[PDB]
Amino acid sequence: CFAHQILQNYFVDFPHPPLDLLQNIDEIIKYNDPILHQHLKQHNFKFV
Amino acid sequence: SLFNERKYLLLRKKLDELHYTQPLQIESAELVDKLLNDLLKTSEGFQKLKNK
Amino acid sequence: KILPLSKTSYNQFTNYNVFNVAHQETEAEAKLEESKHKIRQM
Amino acid sequence: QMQNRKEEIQILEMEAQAAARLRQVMELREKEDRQRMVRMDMDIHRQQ
Amino acid sequence: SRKGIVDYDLNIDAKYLVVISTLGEKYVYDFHQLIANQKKHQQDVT
Amino acid sequence: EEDRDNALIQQWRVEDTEMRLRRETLKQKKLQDLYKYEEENEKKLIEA
Amino acid sequence: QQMKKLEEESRKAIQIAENSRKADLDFIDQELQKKRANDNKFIASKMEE
Amino acid sequence: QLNDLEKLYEEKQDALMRHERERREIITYEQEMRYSKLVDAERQVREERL
Amino acid sequence: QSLTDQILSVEQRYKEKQENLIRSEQIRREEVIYNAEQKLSRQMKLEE
Repeated sequence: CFAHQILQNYFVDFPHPPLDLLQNIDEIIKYNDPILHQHLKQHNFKFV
Repeated sequence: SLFNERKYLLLRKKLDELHYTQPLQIESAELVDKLLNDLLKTSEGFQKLKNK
Repeated sequence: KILPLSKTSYNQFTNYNVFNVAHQETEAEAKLEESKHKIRQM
Repeated sequence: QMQNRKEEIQILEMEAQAAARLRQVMELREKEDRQRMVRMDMDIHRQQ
Repeated sequence: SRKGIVDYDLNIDAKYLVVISTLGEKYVYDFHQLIANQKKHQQDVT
Repeated sequence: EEDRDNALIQQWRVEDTEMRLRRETLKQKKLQDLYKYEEENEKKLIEA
Repeated sequence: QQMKKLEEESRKAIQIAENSRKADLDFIDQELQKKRANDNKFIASKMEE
Repeated sequence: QLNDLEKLYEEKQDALMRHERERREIITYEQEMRYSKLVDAERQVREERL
Repeated sequence: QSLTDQILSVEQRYKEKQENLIRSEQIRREEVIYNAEQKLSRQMKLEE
């Protein structure tokens, strides 16, 4: 049930992780105080 | 550069398949590759033009 | 909106890339047979 | 400016046509790389 | 050429030039020797 | 009315944009399906 | 007239690519089937007696 | 105005890499799987010993 | 509306770089693990 309601998009790719959510989370945080992204981008840190 | 060596294989092999000689080295393999890459498309584009 | 409630069925997680799944190795034999090799030597 | 509009509009609409195709182009270029990865993963299954 | 250059700089003692590949490899070499080597060899290629 | 006609530039110009964009978003829906159709066809060839 | 030929260009822009690329995989499928056939025939034959 | 000029090079080039990769896989595999089946050909010395 | 779609291209485009990071992590760790398994093969030296 958890997999269906929560983990519905935690696979997506494979063996690769759910890049879509690794991005969705990064869109949050960019919204929610973008200064982190200024730094993460500056030093090449990525979603995932 | 393993990802490159393994293309040089394929290139030399395609050249022999299509009966090209090749007493040469890997340097310029990409030259040769580009030449086939287009030759096998332009020769076609040209025949297709003729057909039309 | 997922709320996978069915008294008749359970849902497949239909985001599973069937193509690179269902194949870990286990092979107890991979190593126990070396024990057996030595046993044969014994 | 009807002449400058005539020119600007054709400049723009032509690009819009490029965008009109590029949306599909990206999907299949993505497919190629994602699938290229998938192949490599099945190769791992063969390595097992 | 499979490993091309991203950037470069010269030691003031110009005999050595260092060029850095796009993979971060620093090719450190005698610059004078290299000009003379490739210029003279490439001289007869035609 | 000349001024109406000038307004008609922009009014029909944007409808041109409007119908074009209706199609542009409809692309986006169709192209995500284009992607899977090709990815799925490959995934099975590999599987067989 | 462009906008219509340009829409028809999806076919002139070659949906055929799907077919050409598919053909390349139809080929890779048979070629990979031959090398796996080799692996299997050979591991299979070099045994048992 | 010319945004449909590029795209073609990338379609071409990406297809080329798509094909180089599939070809890279089969040649490498056809080559080594070939040496692998050869080893099996060598394994059937042993029937000779059998 | 074009920007929304431009955004989808940026989102969906950028994902490729993280897919590249993902394969970097995915391969590299498995590559190490199954270099560690080469000592299974050293333990085949055992049998020699």
